[PDB]
Amino acid sequence: FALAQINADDEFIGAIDKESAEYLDEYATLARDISNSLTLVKAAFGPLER
Amino acid sequence: ANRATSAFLDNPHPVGVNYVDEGSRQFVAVAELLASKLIDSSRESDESNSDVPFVQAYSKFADDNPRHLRVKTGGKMANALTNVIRSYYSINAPAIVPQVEIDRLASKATVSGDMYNSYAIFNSVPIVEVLSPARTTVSIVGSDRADVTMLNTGAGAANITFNFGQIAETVILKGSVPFQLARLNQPMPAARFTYKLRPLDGPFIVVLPVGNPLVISATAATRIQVPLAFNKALVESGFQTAMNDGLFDIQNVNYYSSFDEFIISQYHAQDGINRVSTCVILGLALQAYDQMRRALPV
Amino acid sequence: ANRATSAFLDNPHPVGVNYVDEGSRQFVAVAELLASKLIDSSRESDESNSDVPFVQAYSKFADDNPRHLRVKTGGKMANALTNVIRSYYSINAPAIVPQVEIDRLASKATVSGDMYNSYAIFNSVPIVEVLSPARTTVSIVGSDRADVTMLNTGAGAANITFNFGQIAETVILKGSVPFQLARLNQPMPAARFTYKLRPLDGPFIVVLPVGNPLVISATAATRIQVPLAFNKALVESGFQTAMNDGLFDIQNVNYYSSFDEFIISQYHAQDGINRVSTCVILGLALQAYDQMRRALPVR
Amino acid sequence: ANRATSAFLDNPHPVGVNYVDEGSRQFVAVAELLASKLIDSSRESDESNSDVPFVQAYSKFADDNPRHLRVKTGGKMANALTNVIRSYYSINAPAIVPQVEIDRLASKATVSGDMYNSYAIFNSVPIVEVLSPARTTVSIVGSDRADVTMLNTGAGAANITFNFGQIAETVILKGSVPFQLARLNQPMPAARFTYKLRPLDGPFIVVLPVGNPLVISATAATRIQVPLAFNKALVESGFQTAMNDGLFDIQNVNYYSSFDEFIISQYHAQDGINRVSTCVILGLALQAYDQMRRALPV
Amino acid sequence: MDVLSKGSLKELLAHLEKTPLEEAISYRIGTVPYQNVLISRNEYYNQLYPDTTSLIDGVSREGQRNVNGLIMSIISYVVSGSGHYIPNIGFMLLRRSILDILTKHDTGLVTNNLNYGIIARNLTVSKMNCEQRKRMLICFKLLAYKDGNQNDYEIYLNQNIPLKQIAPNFIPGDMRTVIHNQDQLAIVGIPAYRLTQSTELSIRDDNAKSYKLGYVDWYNSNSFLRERSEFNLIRLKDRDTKYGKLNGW
Amino acid sequence: MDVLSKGSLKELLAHLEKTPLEEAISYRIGTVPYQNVLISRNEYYNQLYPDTTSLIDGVSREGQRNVNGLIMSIISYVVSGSGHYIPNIGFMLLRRSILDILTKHDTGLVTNNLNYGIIARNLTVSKMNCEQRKRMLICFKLLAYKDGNQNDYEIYLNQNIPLKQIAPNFIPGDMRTVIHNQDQLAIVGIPAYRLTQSTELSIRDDNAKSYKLGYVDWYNSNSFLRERSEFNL
Repeated sequence: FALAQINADDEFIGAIDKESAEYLDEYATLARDISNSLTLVKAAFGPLER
Repeated sequence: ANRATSAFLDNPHPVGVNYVDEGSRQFVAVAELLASKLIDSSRESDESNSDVPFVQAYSKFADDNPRHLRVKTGGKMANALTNVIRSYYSINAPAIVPQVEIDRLASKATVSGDMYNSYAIFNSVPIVEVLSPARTTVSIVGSDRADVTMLNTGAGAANITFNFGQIAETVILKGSVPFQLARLNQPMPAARFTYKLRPLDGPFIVVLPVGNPLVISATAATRIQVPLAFNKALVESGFQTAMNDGLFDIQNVNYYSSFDEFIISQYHAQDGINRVSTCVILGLALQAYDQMRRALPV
Repeated sequence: ANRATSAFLDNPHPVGVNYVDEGSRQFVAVAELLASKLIDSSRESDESNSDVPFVQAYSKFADDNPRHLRVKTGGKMANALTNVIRSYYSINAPAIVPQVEIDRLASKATVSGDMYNSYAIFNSVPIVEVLSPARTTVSIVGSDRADVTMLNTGAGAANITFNFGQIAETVILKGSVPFQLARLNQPMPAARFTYKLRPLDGPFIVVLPVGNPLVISATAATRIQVPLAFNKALVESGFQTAMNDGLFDIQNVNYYSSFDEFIISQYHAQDGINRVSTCVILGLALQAYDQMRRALPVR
Repeated sequence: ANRATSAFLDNPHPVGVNYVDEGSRQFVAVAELLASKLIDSSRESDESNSDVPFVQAYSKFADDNPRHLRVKTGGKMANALTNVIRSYYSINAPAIVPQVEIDRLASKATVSGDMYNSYAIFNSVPIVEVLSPARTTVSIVGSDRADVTMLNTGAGAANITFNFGQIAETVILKGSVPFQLARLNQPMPAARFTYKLRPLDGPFIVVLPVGNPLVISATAATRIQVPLAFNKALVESGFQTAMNDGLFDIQNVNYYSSFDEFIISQYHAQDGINRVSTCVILGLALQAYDQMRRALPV
Repeated sequence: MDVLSKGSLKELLAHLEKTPLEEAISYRIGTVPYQNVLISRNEYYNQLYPDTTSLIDGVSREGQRNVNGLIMSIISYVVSGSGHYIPNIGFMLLRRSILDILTKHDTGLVTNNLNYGIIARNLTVSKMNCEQRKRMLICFKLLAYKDGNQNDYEIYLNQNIPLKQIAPNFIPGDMRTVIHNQDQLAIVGIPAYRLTQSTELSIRDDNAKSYKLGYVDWYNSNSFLRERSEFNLIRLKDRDTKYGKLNGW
Repeated sequence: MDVLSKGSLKELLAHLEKTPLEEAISYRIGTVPYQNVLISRNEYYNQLYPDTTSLIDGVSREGQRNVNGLIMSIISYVVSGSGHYIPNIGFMLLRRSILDILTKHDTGLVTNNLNYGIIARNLTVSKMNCEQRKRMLICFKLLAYKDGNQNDYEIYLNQNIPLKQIAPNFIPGDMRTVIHNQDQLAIVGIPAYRLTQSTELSIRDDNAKSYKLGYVDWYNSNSFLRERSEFNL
């Protein structure tokens, strides 16, 4: 009944959405941290016992 | 007219049709991956003078910590790996391992059970038939290197027909003395020591002069698609281990000296392309069996 | 008397009786529509220097994202289309595609399974039989254009009976020299170069004078109901592709040089009205096959 | 003995060795793409009652605006496309187009220039040799459909050898009357109308009974890798147009009825796989020539 | 698909009670069962791939009009998901449930002459997997209990050593045995491994993977019934109950 | 790579002035030309690809010890980028510039007996592109005007009509002709971005493609590596 109008004209510069593109690129940085952190913990601690 | 054939190409028994789907293929891949770490854990144990690398590798493989009381057997993975090996060899062997157990074991490590990533070269020499006229003796012996001894006691030279099949890619023939070989309906060249042939070209005729016997040594190369993890040295060792451990003792089955002979014999059987895929998966399973049993003898 | 018949009309092998329902007809139409998108996307990828349009269309066709080091073959959709094509050709070919797979693939795109919206013209010339007297020789060569060579060695003129069947609509006869042709029990007309004939009119008699041989060239046109998406050029290209790949290599089947020959041969056999329906679906399937392989080639 | 060979297979002339690099391949692809837009824009101009769509297409193709008092020739792109077509046909052609001109014309649009993205089926039937014994006459007529007429005058049945080359993929044989055909050293089957053959499977023997002549109709299909934009209907039209315009009129060359015969004949020449790549680029250029000249007649 | 998803004896017998015989019978012509054929597998090989068609494939085949074909169509539906072409059976028989045919004398079908060894051989028991053999053995036990052939069923198990080890343990007249049974009979399900949209070589394996991939789509489809989220919307008659008993058990 | 980069007649003549004859002669033993061979092109075909070897390929080939061999080695360097194996020419001759050999009598070389038709056939002029042919005609004109054979060069051009259309418009010994020349002679230049790292079927096309792709890397790094060895000489 009350359906708000959503306009994203200011968000797009032509066909490029700057905010979405920059947000997605940060996952590549997170991938580097995950792999480096896992390797560093494995070498420092080795096999674990309980 | 006498007919001579290779001994290992005679009557290939039907292979099993179970455990060849995507789920079971990843189970064999996981077993190969985890058995490799089991062997590599022994080397790591020596460096640190501790058994904790081996405990970690055994626990992942067997879902249980090793105990000093009992002999290490490998647990459920070892039992599943042994049974699927039996099923691959013969159709008569039962398929006793449930799918749910294969499902659970295949989830231990991340792998793709794709058996067509790479290729391997198999060196068994297929001689389907050697046709010789009367008053001549032909003896075929050997699989990796086939020695064909031919003697004619007749008055004149005899023609011997060689049939190498249609599967092998390259066959090299080396004679004790220079001889003449040519395809059907082709002129015969000067005597030469070494011939390179393609079995698809057709039957080959060899002139056998009267006198001293002529012996031809044959070597063959065949390419069969195999997974990237295939290692022929480990597969061959696993084949001998399985035969000695009584994993192939089933009724109405044939026995072979090597996995090289086993895979080529099924290839040359009728509708043989069906058997090649199953035999390749068996080879990867034997590769895992060789590493697992060397780390945990029973 | 001596009897001569066209080579391509002899012994039409039975066509398959599977995958002819509405659900399977929808699957073939869906495959043809999706294959056309696949070939157009590959053109767009070339013009845009980007693989996005092709990956976009391959995902819809094969339900899988293309990955490097794995050969692109068309996914499960290619497996179903190739095996269904074999079943249409011969009744000896197995039916190995489950009904669950056909229903799933038929739902990918919205399209009608109608195979009788439009029509097409086929140019194979049906010469069912040519009956000649003792002292004459008759030879028939060709399918699209049939040349009948007749030589008379007897003392007098001979009569040759021509039977063009009942299916073809019009037959145009052109002779190397003027000749006389008339229907049964009809006075012969003056010698003419060309004759326009209705095959339903009946057997036709040709007077063959003593002397140099007379060669009659025959062209025929027939109307068969086909879907609107039918394209004769694409169907013929797919037929040769299916032959080269060996999908038509089945036991106790007959081989034809063109799809025009195949559809006409099945039409003239008994229960040909039922056979021609299956052949139309095969033609649309071959059109999808032709577009699929040209987009995804193998050396 | 007598030997019969197809007319179009005799003496293929050498083809050009220029404008076959990556930069020149893109130019031919650019010309085809821009020529197609010329045809479409003319249709749009006629429907919309405005010359604006045609002016844009001509300006892109010819680098100049159309003029009412100047003949529409296509500009420098048309001259370059005409000259490369002459060079492809024969090695004796001038090949005078500069590399700077070719490179600048390939920048008008972005295209890969790959000539192996797809395939095309060629229907020309290659009968390399028909070997017939004495008292038999054999005649070969036609290229797209080859009719072989054989008469046996001698006392008994004669054997006739057919050679279809090693390039064609499949060959269908149809006879006026049922006949027997078999490979070398194979038993003859019962007579039947239609035979499907693989040309690589050696020469074929045909039994010719004494009496009425036997006529065999041959159809063949060969697959040659072509770019995705290849269209056989447009290539055929361009080939006929180029001959009438005199683009193929060079000394010491052979003339063919169609581009189908041209490409197959060059394939069957000694080291013919070198020429087949150049012939495909020529076919694409003829496809651009047909569309451009139909839109801008001269 | 729905029959292949059942993973417990209770669910399998419950499904058979509500499923009529017409679901087992297929009305597509199919092809003759035992033939050596060449199929196309372009993902792996350029040449045609030899195989032999069988009755336990997922595609309908032509079936014999005798009672043997009807039982063989029921088992193939349970183990493969599709039945065979046996037309003109009749309204009276087709409206009965699959369990009624296998277990009840009031149907009017006589099956006491059936030979379990011949039926197993015609169904290619050697090609069956562990779950498929367990499902077929369930059908054999229900038939044996209907005909009073319990002794014959036990002797047939004694002859076949692998079948005895995997034989399900339940008395076909007591519901307490069905509830206790913990055998896993699922053929399709949610896969723990990596399942890809790739073809398989054999007809049986390729057709099985189609059901496996179809079940995943069915699981996320709107037709699937989610007990955790929509238990109240289910009708009371067909709602899941702990004290669920088959009639007469 | 430097010689193939020149795109004007005055650049090409300037380069030949500073380049010794040593750079036009290879010390690699190579292979005999005019040989029908089968090469591997696996990007396109599974089978071996027929081709014929030639002197104007980018690879060094065995050369003859006569004057004809030395002139052919010079031209091959200009049109293909590599010379030929002619051993023990002489220290004094190898120090002279390429232009000195072609246009000066102080070198001690006699080239009056050269047949321009034979040299063109030995260099496979039928397989040469327009830029390569123009470079070859420049070397012929320089040799002709040194020997007083201006008429022979013109008569040779009359016989070969296609070569006459692309003949360079410069008269040796006249500076005005070189200044106003507008010829384009660049076999290798900064590539258009459309160029890809893909193989070509022919031996000549692949070797020319290799020079084109490696020009950008050579342009950036040649100066420092040359200077690292040139200093303290």
